[PDB]
Amino acid sequence: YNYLFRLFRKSNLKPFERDISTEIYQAGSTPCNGVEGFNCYFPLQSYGF
Amino acid sequence: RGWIFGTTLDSKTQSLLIVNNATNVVIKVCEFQFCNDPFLGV
Ligand SMILES: *[C@@H]1O[C@H](CO)[C@@H](O)[C@H](O)[C@H]1NC(C)=O
Repeated sequence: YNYLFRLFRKSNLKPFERDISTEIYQAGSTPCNGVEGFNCYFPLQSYGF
Repeated sequence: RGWIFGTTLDSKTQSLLIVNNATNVVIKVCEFQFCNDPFLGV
């Protein structure tokens, strides 16, 4: 699980953009209040090879 | 003598810092703590 990827963002990366940001992605009407929930997702995932 | 650049400038995320100290030019992008106004206290 030590190898990871981003699955969601506001918009696609520019050439050689290197964004570490770990803040909850808001994908709709509800605010995220600093936690995962409805319309509110943590942006990173693991491959688990 | 210097500049901060970034999005939030919060001393938490990735953010460019440039400082001239006369002996050197020092550049950082650090995901690290700095002052909210890091003036050179001569
Ligand atoms: C300027 O910064 C360097 C480290 O990059 C340091 O070694 C040097 O002593 C500094 N000069 C002054 C005048 O503080």
